[PDB]
Amino acid sequence: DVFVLDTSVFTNPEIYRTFGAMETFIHLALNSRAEFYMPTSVYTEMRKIMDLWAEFEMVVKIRSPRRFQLTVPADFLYEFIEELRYRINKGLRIAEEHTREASGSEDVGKLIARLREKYREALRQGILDSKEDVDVLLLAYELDGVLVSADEGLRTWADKIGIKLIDPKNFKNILESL
Amino acid sequence: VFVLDTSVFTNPEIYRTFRGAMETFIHLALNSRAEFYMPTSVYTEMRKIMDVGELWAEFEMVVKIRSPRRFQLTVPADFLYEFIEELRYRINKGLRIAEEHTREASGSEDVGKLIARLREKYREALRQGILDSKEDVDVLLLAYELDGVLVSADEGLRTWADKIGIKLIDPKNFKNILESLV
Amino acid sequence: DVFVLDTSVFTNPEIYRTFEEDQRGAMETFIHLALNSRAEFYMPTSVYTEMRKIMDVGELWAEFEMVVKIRSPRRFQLTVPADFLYEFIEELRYRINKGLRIAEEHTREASGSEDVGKLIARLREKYREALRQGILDSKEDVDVLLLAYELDGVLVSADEGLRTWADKIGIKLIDPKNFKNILESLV
Amino acid sequence: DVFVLDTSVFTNPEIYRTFDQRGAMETFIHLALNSRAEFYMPTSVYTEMRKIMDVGELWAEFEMVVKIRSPRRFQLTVPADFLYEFIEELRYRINKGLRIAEEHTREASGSEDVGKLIARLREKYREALRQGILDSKEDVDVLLLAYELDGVLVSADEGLRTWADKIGIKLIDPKNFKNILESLVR
Amino acid sequence: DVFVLDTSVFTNPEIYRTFEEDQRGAMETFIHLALNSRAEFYMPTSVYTEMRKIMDVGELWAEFEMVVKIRSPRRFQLTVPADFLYEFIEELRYRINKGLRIAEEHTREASGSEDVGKLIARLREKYREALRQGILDSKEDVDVLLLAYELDGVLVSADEGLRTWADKIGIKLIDPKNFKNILESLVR
Amino acid sequence: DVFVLDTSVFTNPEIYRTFEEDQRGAMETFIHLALNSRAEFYMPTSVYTEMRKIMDVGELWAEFEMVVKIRSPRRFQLTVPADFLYEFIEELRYRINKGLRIAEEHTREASGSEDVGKLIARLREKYREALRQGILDSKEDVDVLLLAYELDGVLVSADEGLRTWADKIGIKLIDPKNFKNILESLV
Amino acid sequence: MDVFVLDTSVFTNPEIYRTFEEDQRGAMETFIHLALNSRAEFYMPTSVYTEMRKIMDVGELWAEFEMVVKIRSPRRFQLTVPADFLYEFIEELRYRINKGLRIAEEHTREASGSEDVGKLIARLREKYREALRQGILDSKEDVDVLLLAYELDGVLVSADEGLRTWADKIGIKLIDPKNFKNILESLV
RNA sequence: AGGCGCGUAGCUCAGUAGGGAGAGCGCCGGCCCGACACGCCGGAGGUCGGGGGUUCAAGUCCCCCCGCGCCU
Repeated sequence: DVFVLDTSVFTNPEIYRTFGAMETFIHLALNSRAEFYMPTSVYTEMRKIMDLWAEFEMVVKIRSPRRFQLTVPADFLYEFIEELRYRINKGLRIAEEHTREASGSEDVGKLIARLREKYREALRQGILDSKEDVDVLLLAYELDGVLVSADEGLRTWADKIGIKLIDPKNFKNILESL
Repeated sequence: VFVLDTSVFTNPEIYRTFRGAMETFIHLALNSRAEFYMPTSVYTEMRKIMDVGELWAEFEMVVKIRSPRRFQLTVPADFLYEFIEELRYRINKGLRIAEEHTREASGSEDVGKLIARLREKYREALRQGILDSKEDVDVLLLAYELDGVLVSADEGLRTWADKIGIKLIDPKNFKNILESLV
Repeated sequence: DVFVLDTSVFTNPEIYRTFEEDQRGAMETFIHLALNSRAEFYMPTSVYTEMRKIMDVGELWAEFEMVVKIRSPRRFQLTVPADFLYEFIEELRYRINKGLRIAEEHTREASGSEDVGKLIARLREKYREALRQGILDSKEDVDVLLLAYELDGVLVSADEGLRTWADKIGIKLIDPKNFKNILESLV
Repeated sequence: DVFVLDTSVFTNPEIYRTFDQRGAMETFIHLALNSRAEFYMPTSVYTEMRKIMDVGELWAEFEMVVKIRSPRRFQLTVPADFLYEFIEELRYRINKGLRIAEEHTREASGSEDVGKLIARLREKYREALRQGILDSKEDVDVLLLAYELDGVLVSADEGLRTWADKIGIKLIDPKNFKNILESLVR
Repeated sequence: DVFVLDTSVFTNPEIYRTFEEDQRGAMETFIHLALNSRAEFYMPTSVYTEMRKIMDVGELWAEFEMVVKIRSPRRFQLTVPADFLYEFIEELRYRINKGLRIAEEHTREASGSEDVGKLIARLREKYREALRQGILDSKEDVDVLLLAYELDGVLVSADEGLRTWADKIGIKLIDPKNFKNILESLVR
Repeated sequence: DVFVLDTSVFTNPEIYRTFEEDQRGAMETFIHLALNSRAEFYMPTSVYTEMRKIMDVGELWAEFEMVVKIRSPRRFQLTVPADFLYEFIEELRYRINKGLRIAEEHTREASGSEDVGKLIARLREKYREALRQGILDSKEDVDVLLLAYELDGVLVSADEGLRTWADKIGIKLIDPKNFKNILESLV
Repeated sequence: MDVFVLDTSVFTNPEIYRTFEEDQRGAMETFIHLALNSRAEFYMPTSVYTEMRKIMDVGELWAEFEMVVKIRSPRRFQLTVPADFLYEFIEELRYRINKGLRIAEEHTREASGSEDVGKLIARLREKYREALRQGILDSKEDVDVLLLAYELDGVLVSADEGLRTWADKIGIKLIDPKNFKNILESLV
């Protein structure tokens, strides 16, 4: 199986505990005859995030999204655009509440982190956040492989697009059982 | 095959370019030997944001209110990637704007101005230059499926239609365009 | 253009109040304005039989069968998107659960209640509201939907479930209340 | 050999008898890993299968042999007569259910008993509205995933069987699936 | 605009009764109202030949050939759904079994009966009812069905088999008792 | 290679006599020949149901499903020539008239003669030979025809009516007495 | 609106031109008046027209026959016929050829014993011609009539049993040649 | 998700090579008795739940569908 693993399954506390952890993963991921194939943009974003790397690049092939030959359903974009309005409005309401709180009391160093967390939770959790996730979705919908990841939005979009999903907390056990 | 939108009739500028603008548009389209297709969502939004009266029963005989049939359409993945990148950039910009507004609100005693400024910044950073309403996506899909001209006024809709591959038009000359083809 | 008619176009009180003022005269004015306007009007045979079994206009059915082309949707050469069936079943399961729950509440209320005909009427009305409003309730609505789909015509209906599920397919929809005015202008 | 699976394969008592649910999962996996077949259960069916029963740590090994994915309904189509027949029979049942509710309420009027009669009404309503026809969207997912893959539908749900037959889906006897996997492995 | 005519339009005791009195003259007024409506009236050649074999009016055929376009369906360029033939065969099996049952009961009744000629007549009537009423029986029916299907025309017949299978196949049906009034309103 | 199987392949004495003996080893050896053939055998669901009604082995049906694929012919996407229906209806009319003649002859011979018990059996034989021998006589046969037509597969059946009406469609036919030897070398 | 594709048998076969004014020549002139007034569109293929001018002959009447009846080839390069049509044609031709051979054998054997070949030659000619060329397409003229009626979707007017029979198998509108006079008369 | 059992007179139930539509209990006409009671007889007492097949013959055997329940 061509497992299309994203960065959420490679660099994350839950991902690392379930599967530093790169060596313990590659102990059996390169085995079991499963040709993992990660996106190239996902690899670049992971490298920008955090990081033997040349050996980890010798198992999962960093391929291109190949969006030229790929097409997306119209409903798959309508459902994204419908949730985008709700997420943006929730973020705007959170910002308005933060401004109202700052009007009365003044704590910049405590309000800035809270506002950043609220924005990142209400506008980047539960939906496709970046282009590095759309690339993974397109690669999975093109290679017809597994879509091991941990993002709720990525999983709920891959399920709505027809991609196959395998439990991230079970990816290590699945790879070790094949 | 002109895929109309709400901007072509809700905007006072486009209406004045032509209850009178609707009648003139109906009379022009009913004799221009042309097809007009307005999505059901966009038409519902326009009818809930307009009260033209006595012309909704004549625009139905000129325009064709129908859904873009998203079940059969297939948007290119390149447009999705471009929209995702633009949305991520706009989300980062909106978060930065919200942080700046929160920082600036410390020294201000009138929330009625800071909140309004934040709302204006958000409605132009996260809802301009990209598709924002489901009606816009419906218009784009209806134009792409029927291979028509996405007559509208929003810049984000025009940019998305150009990226997808749908031929665009100019609302300024839209009345002139329908006048020549009549 | 092609107008796919329905039973609600001739049976709904408001629809035959915009169509003249009497239900019999409504269909006669429909014949008057549909023999004109140079348009094509279609109704499924099942819908036609149900509508003819609801009301009886007599000798006007002869003039009615002319302009309205009564025929089956030709479902063998027709197809429906799978997402449509998915969404219909998803809504239907919820409405079935709602109907079962309201039946339970009505039974528990009638346990101690004295008057029973009133509660039986309440159960009937609430059940037909919770299970036959908002979706495709009969295969007559399905026939109207499919005839509109294959003809690329405008589904003329006052039923809200029919209009909703025609929109979710991609069928052109008209506003039933003013349909006489889309008809009067065409002539 | 592509085998689209349902909840009923591991939810029905007789089907895992012809295989304990925990042991049945393991024997099915044993026979499915080396069957050289392609087992495809839908994602919504998988979610409801997780919700009805929980098996300890066997989901991890379940997930790779039994591929889990959505039917991809945007590229699939269903015959018009299929929906026509479904909604005709659906109307029929809905009516039957209304009559059952009327019967139970009118006989509950002079009975004073509700604790057993509510259960009887539940059973009659479920029998008259959800047995022999497609009820959940999970059934539709199994149907369409077998239709797209030209799949063998393995299910103990008689409604799923009789409505997959109307589509053209290769149907199988769920009581023979284990001894089918036997011969397939051999 | 396109009406496909069966034999019942001019031979059934009721349809010609609506048009006029008696089989003759009814077809005459039908012609009067048919060359006046601009519609395209059609009937298959087999149906025409068998109808002429049933009713043998004289010179009326001369002006009848002008209006009704006698024409066999182009069955080579026509197709019928698989489910249509499936349903036809499935129902016909039941009808054949019913006819066999009727035959057995009539044989057993005649085993102890004296007026065997009238028993034979009743067996004839019951067999004809059980095997040919409510279903397409002759190739005339199939020819009418295909002629209406290919032309996208309006089938006019008082045969319940014709109507109930034209409905299954997708042909615009019409009430044969109102078709004279339809001709009048098409003229006017 | 695709073979669309009938009921006669494993129920009619001649074919299952070529396919070994006892009719229970027949299916066993058939499946055998089918396993190492890569020949994609098929059977319609209705024919399989009638098979299970007529014959019942037990645990051989366990391995019957692995080689033979049972599914409906997908009649919604299939079409049949109009001339086929025309010919079928005309021949069926002839056979119905012959059956009525047989009935009205046996009634007359019951009028005068005796022993109606064997007379009924003779009437049954003559009627079922006049109406069902040499023509399509069940929807199972129609399903076999349609599944062979859609798949462009080989129709294996000793029914003379099935072969005769499959030839008129364009279905690759085969001698049912040679299917075993066909299967032997196809390995 | 209505187009008739004429044949040679229309004005050559005794009965058909006897429906018009008598004699093969006056019937032509009366048909000319009736067809000119009808405002229809009559046609006949070129080969059939040549066989007309050869088998029959009039002077200064074809100068008027050229106008109403439009003589042209059926334009056969843009036309097709069903495969089953040719299949049935050659199937029937095989039987006719075998029967003609048997007739020839029987007449040779009759001439063997009876030395009266003078009338036997005529009898054999009549039987052979009836055996292979009666009631079937037997000349490219008939094929041209068929194809000109098929391309125009017109009314085939002919007294030939074979031409009508084989036009019925392809979907050509047919008429009774013995009232075709009155098809035109009431049409005017 | 399915499984089993039973629908037979007014009630409760037997019946099977597939060769009868019954028993007990009811109701009436008889009958000892003034007459009802008891006994003693008989008559009335059928969609064998429905449809489809097979048979010479079906409540019986096969298929499907309803109802009643028990169901785990």
